[PDB]
Amino acid sequence: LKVYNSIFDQAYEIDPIPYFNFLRKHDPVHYEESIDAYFVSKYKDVKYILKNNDIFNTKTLAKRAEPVMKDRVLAQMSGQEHKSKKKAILKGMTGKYLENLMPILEKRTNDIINKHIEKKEIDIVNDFGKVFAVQSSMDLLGINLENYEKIREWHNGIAKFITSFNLNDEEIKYSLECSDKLENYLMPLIKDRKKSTKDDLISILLEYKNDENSISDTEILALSLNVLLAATEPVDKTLAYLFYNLLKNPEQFESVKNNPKLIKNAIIETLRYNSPVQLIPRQVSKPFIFNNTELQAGDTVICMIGSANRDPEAYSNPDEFNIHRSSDNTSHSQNLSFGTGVHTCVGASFSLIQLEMVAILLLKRLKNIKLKTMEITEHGIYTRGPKSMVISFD
Ligand code: HEM
Ligand SMILES: c1ccc2c3c([nH]c2c1)CNCC3
Repeated sequence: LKVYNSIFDQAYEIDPIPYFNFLRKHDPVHYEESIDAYFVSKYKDVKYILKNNDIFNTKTLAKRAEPVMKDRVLAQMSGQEHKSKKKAILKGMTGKYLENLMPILEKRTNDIINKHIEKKEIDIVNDFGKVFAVQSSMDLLGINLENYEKIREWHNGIAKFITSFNLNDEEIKYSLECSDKLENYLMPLIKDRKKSTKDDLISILLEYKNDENSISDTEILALSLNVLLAATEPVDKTLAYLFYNLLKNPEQFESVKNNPKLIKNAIIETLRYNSPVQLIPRQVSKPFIFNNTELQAGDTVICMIGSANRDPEAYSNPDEFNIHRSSDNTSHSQNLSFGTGVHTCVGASFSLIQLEMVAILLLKRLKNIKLKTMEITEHGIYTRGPKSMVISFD
């Protein structure tokens, strides 16, 4: 082997930060033969890749996502189609749809809190976040909460297919079974929704028109599964990371309590510091070179969002959690936790709003919060988060 530091070394998933530092400095466009892809670790190169959709396109997501999405996902689209359908999805989490949704998500949040408040402790990952995330996503889409437990199971199986690189044949078949079950559950709901429209995102997709042409039913399912997958996975992770980092920095935690407005900045810093979506793949459409590393048409580049967001060329003291960062005082950049360019996260504004509502309610109702999980264990290299994050309260 010419190089000996691999993304797939056991040590990387345990703690990738030393890998970030090594790759940015000594191998910014790093080849991994096991998946025939290059890993891009620097902020400047990640930004360039994401801002140039013509040179680095999203056709990678066709083999990595479509087998379980059952049809085309928003990432695969381009031009006016991508723009119009992205705008249709944003409609479901803005305007009056957002005004109606937020009280519901408040209800979801207080219902979970009410289930745990007498135990004087709660696992932000396993008690709150995993439950809230999938319920919030079902509410956004318009899915009734009766079967949220199975929805979570099937979601986990589909997400594993998207976030994994070396799945065995029994893992693949299970993920596909999960995909079939979710489709078998959702297709009827789309059918009933179109004969009796409501004010949810599934109804938006059914009523969308592009020159009198309606979206096919399987595409509505794929877009619905895209939103379910996309909206669930990062929520539990980011909420856990947020309270963990605050509790591990008590002065910053006290600052958030005194000035509640700082919560938004704490969420943004959390997303930068512990990027829950770690990797964004792209396919190279033509010969290209970064530094002196040559890329050919058809090659795969994988942006390392966490590494970029800790690039010393973009942030001063990048490996320190600091909610008071700002371009008004040092080095500070716009983080890439939501991506950038054409395919930047449609859910970004909603996510920030939803996460602020939950954080404020947790701080309001759980008094004198204390950390019990003194040391987190993180899992995942594509999406990443703590396994557990238990807090205690009065
Ligand atoms: C903390 C929460 C979230 C984070 C960190 C996050 C992160 C990201 C990133 C990094 C991308 C770019 C992917 C790429 O360029 O290939 C993306 C895209 C996307 N996200 Fe999110 N996301 C979050 C929440 C959400 C939510 C709540 C929704 C929907 C309700 C959503 C739906 C989407 C969609 C549809 C895209 C594709 C955008 C496009 O192709 O134009 N995400 N997200
Ligand atoms: C794989 C697993 C999860 C995700 C999410 C996005 N892409 C993914 C790929 C973008 N939206 C946020 C969630």
